[PDB]
Amino acid sequence: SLINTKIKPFKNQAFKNGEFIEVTEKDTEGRWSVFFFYPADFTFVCPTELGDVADHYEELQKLGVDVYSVSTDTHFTHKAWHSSSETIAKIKYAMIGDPTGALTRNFDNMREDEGLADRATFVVDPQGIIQAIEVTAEGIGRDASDLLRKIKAAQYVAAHPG
Amino acid sequence: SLINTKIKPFKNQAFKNGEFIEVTEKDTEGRWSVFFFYPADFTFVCPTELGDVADHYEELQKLGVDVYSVSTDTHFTHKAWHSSSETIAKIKYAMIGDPTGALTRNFDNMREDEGLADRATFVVDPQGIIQAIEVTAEGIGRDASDLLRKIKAAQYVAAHPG
Amino acid sequence: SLINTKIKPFKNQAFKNGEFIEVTEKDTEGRWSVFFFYPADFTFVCPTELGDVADHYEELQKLGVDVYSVSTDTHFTHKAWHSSSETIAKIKYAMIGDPTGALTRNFDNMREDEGLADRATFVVDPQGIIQAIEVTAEGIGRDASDLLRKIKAAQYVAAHPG
Amino acid sequence: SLINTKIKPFKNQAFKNGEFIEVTEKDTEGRWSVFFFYPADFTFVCPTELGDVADHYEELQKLGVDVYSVSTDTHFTHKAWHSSSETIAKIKYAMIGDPTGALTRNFDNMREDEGLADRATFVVDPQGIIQAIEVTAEGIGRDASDLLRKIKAAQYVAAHPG
Amino acid sequence: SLINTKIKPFKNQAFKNGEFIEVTEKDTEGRWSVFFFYPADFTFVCPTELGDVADHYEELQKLGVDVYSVSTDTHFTHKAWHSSSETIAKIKYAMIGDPTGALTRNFDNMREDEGLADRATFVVDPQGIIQAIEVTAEGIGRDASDLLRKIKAAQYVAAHPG
Amino acid sequence: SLINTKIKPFKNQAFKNGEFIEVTEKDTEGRWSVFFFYPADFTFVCPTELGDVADHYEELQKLGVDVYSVSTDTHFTHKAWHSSSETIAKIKYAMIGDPTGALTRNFDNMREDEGLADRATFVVDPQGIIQAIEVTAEGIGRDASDLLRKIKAAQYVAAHPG
Amino acid sequence: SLINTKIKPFKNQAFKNGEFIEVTEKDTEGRWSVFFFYPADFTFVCPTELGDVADHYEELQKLGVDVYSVSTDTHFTHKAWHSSSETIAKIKYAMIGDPTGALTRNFDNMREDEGLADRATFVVDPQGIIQAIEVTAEGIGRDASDLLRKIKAAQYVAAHPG
Amino acid sequence: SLINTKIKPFKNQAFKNGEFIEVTEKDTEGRWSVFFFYPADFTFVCPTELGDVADHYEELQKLGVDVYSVSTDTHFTHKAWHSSSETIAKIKYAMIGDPTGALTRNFDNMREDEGLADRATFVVDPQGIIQAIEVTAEGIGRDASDLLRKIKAAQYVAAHPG
Amino acid sequence: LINTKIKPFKNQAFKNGEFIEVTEKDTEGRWSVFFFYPADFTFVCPTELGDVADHYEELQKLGVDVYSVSTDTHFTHKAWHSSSETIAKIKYAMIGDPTGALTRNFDNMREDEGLADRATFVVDPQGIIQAIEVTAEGIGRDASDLLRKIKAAQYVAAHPG
Amino acid sequence: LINTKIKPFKNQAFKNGEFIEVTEKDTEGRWSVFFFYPADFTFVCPTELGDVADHYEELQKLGVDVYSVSTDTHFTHKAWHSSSETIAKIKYAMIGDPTGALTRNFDNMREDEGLADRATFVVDPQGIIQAIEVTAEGIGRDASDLLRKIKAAQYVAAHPG
Repeated sequence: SLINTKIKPFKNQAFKNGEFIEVTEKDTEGRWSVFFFYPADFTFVCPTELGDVADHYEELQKLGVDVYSVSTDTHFTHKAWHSSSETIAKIKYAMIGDPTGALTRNFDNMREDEGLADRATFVVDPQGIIQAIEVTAEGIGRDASDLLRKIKAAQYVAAHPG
Repeated sequence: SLINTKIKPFKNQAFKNGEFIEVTEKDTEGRWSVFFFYPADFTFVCPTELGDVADHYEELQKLGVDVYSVSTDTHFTHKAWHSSSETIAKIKYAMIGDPTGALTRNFDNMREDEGLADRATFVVDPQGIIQAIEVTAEGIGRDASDLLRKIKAAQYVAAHPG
Repeated sequence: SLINTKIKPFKNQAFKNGEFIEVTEKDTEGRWSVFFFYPADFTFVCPTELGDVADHYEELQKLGVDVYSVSTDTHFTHKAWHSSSETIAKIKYAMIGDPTGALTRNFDNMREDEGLADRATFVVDPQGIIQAIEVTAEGIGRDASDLLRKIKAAQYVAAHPG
Repeated sequence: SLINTKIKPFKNQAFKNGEFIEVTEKDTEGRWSVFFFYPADFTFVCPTELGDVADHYEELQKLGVDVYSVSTDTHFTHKAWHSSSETIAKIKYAMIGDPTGALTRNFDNMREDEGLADRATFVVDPQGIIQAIEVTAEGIGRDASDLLRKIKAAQYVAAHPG
Repeated sequence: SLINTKIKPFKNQAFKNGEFIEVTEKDTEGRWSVFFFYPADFTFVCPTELGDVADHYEELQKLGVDVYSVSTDTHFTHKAWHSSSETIAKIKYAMIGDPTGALTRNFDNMREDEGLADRATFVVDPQGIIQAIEVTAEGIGRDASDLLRKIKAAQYVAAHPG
Repeated sequence: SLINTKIKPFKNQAFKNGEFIEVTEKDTEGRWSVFFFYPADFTFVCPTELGDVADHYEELQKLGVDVYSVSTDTHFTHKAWHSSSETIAKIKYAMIGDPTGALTRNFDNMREDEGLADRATFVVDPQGIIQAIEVTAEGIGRDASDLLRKIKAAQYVAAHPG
Repeated sequence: SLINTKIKPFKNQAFKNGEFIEVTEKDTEGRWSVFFFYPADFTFVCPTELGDVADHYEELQKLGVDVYSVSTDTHFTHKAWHSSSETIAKIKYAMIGDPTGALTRNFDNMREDEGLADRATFVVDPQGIIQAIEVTAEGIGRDASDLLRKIKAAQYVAAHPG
Repeated sequence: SLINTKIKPFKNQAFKNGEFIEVTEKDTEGRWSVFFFYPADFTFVCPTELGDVADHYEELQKLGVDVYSVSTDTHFTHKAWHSSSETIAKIKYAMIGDPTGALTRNFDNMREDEGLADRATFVVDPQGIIQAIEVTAEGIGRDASDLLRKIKAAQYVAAHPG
Repeated sequence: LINTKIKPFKNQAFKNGEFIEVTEKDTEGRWSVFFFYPADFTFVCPTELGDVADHYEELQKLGVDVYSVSTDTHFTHKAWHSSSETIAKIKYAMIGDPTGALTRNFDNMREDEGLADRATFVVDPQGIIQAIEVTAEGIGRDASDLLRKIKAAQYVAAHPG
Repeated sequence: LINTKIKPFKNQAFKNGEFIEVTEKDTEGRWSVFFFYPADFTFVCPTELGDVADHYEELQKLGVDVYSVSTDTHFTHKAWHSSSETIAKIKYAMIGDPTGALTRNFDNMREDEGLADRATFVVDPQGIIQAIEVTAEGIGRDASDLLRKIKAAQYVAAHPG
């Protein structure tokens, strides 16, 4: 699958704490990154998954992990949504917009018939190698705590080969 | 160009004051239709172009003309925008979501670069034949009156062939 | 569509009050241009659409805008029409002949069925980028004022990007 | 070449004595037809060639020959030209318009780089078989009297095989 | 992705509590299934992941869940391993051999250059639809507890749409 | 058409007043040329057409015009015919044999199913440009007088552009 | 090689003692045939070859062997050559004319760059099978007596197989 | 047949008396090699074949003949099988593991629908040429003594050509 | 080609003084050994061919059959059989394959020489290739190892599992 | 193939007791007769081959050369030459063509039999095919008519026009 492969290049606008930033594969370099994809902003689904992440952001920032949530929504939408849902408001990590689906497709995570990304979370090590993958159907939640457990395990393994 | 061609079939989710509805080309047969494409919801630009159309919904509706505004945003976002923006709130016409970009592409009006539609308006007669096309860049705005003048001309030209 | 694309190179014969001239895309570089396509010369329809443009040549010329009307008629016919019709006589802008239909086809505006161009107008900025497209069927006419409004908007949008 | 081959189908609007008629291969059936192509109406070339034909029309109509002059000009133009040049005014035969070049191309007589027909005259017998062909460069005239001489010879041969 | 897609047909031999049986896609029809893939039998990594799952085999069984561990080893090798390791001896669920690697490739889970399946688990509903995916690199264990949670969650979402 | 196009390279053997020579496109460079094609030597049709041209061979010679009669017969056959017929014996111009049929096909003048050239004459200027074409079916003679007229006319138009 | 292959269908005009006839593969069915190809009529080379065959034609006809000399000249030229040469005059067998070159090509015997057939003789049996395929370059003659020997030899082998 | 062809490059892991090693075509260059393929480790069939080869391995090593038994099982399984079977235990030659199936396919010896190699032995000389390609179906055994005879015979022919 | 079914073929050949035709049908319902070699009448020793000769009466009693094959015609085999004493011992069909079709069916052609490689194929009653044996020049085939494979093949056919 | 230049080739063959290699170069600068036949050792009469034998000393005195060809190997030709009395008279090179390349160069292959058709080709010193003669079985080639064509070909080479 995509496991154990290096992420592909990319150029996306995002929303992070009030300001609009731009992101590329360059920023992922040397760092541990988590790409958290979800289908769409402003739906009626519980914004709970993204909240769990936000709730563990401080703990992740401590581990030296960057988080990018991704939807095929424009970064503009992320802004308006970040100031509507009280859950979303808690988000301090970058909220990437992928209206061209290019980032989503780089990760083979596009629901082609919907123009929306699937619920998938990727863990990329400092070298750009995808080390953990998780995808679920609408409705099956992703545990932010299991995500942490794996980020730690990944790093331990990166340092204790064999 | 698409001038004088029949519209390709489609099926998209829409927001029509309160209710989500499914629109297809089947809904357009028999009526005069107007497809008002635009870049995106929740942008910092002026929702003027869309609001103005609402200002004439009275007349248009009188003229047996329906209005389908289209963006590659999901109908979920349209709803959250409709009831979060003054001008957007005036809209009583169906607000189509085209996250797959298929409707947009049938109208050859996609910024493959951004994943957003361009500022374009289409007049479709009851037979589904495009009678008028209008496309402008960011900044040059569309004029609601000019649109109505055309629709009237279009309706008239139909009455007295050649 | 051709919106936001650069015009393809061309070389056609034209009539400009008295003189026959050769126009190319080289003539359009640096200026704002307007390509006014129409079906044919000597038709029993109303030369109104063309005459009106002349009515605004004053201003347009002020705005540093040139006008190239185009039909798949030869420049010979344009001359015989210019000095045989009142309204046509007001024309001080270059009248292009496109008997090969190449210019028309670069603008994807040909009725392959008839060998005549469709009622379409194009606004091209100094870089050769189409900024506004307008196409209507027989009967629905184009409005000279609306055209000027766009050109002004187009010129302005250029001045203060985004 | 095209000699001795049957003409291909066609549908063209024409101008004949004030009224606009339509022509097809059907009308050529059972009759002797002469397709007289020329480049363009309203030029500065001497309209003399078409005049010679007109001058012998009565004599040809007596022989049971139909004449169709053809230019890639619209039948509309033929009308306005028939009432401008005093020579053209003499024309009693149908003046076909071939703005789609389809008729011109059926006879392999299109100057593709110009969108105009070449100076060619074809003689089609009652069965649709091309029996005489003549093409000349701009400037070399066609003798209407030689055309007659050949139409007669054609018919004599049609009746005196071997 | 493979999320929300239907598992493909397959036919493999497996070892299940002392005996050899055949398993196909038809045995999963109507039940919930877990496809647990690992690289190889008899390696030196701790068989903790497969032990975890054995410990919960009763929970999953009460829940109408079938477990299938999969490696590209033969079923003969599984039978043997089931006797070497005390951990592997707890396993009561079916151990599928996949030497042809077809079942593994169906799940796009093959490390092609090693001919071994990656560490990936798939939760499949009674309709053969993949509702959850989990894949990790060597060293990053998979918790049988998190899998149970996700399974209950999937069973819940299938019986409480909203 | 072939009108106004350049003749192609060719190399054939010919009979010219008692001797055999070679003719190529290089012998036409710088001169006016007439390529007179006929179906076959020794048939029963009257050799009037080739006699006509012989009668005017002096006119054409004074005018700087070369005559080349062409058939798909060999040059040996031409030499012989030049003795059978009294008419053919008048011929002083070159008689080209074209058994390979290449010269004939260059002029797109081959009756493929008979392997004989059609009755066609080509007038070529000193630059190798075809200025006049004449083709007739069997029985319809070609007048050497009309050919002279056209030639003078061509020579005139080349030295009096307008 | 064409040895041992069935001759192909053909239809040519020929000159046989006084008049013109049509020969096809049908005429050869049931008989033994000699197809005698030669380059050209009226050349300067003595018709010894054709004459020797002529001398043995009574014998050949006894053996039930039909003869067809072939060249790319027309039957017209054969007639003229026949009634103008001592040797050719003796010929009482059909002289096929092959100006389209099809028959010559059927026997793959064309000198393409000359448009003339090569000096080749083919013996064809009643079933249409080529049994002797003597071919020689210019200058290397053929012997009628040797031809007769081969025909007798072939006729014998057909009577006494193996 | 692969007889008389050079073996292809490969790189596999193997189990050779106690530890794991890497074997490539390089290791075979300059030596005589026996590639002994078999379906699978731990199956129920007695390892008589592998054991007989083991019995004659001292003799084979005298003759300078290297042995590599191969199966699609991993080297891990070979180790476990080796230290768990009387017969397998005797083996002192390298036991190659071919889970990707590449080596097996190199020798076109794969039972594709089973993912297991067929029972085939290949004798390869110092230059890499296959000199004896014994292959048998399941049940049809192989004799080590006969293998030794062939190797001696092959070694002789290399010393005494022709 | 191991475990595949032989293809259809039609060649001329020789068998004890007379000419016959051999097709897959002759192998249909029978057991067979297709023994390919490069060429009749060469300076190389017909050892292999004489070898297979001796066990022929025995193979025949097993309903088993032998067909030697080369790209020489059947006519040449008849000549060789009545000239080389080793070859004269042959009582099995000597197939001629001048078009190379039979040889290529078994993917056993040296394209650069128009000759078949030294290769033995054991085909069961259902036409499946089981005991295949191919060796380079100078490496001999033990008419004894072949027989062992044939009996093994028959035993497995009769006693699966 | 009339009036075309022969192609390059490399085959093994026999010539008076020993083996040699023949290529187009051997024909380069020489005159040649390529005489194809179906097969050595068949029941058909080697009449044609014995025929060409007799004029060989004569052809040789004309710097002319003869190469008989079949898809049999050179080894088989050596056997046939030392077995058939007719064949024993042969002193010209007997080319072996088991791959069929030489035969196919001259477009003279019976693909369905892997054997060359009965066909004679006369090739001049520049390698151009002039006197080509091909006949079906039973129709003989007159070693006399061939010679006549060879001399005619030499005469024309020496005296154009």
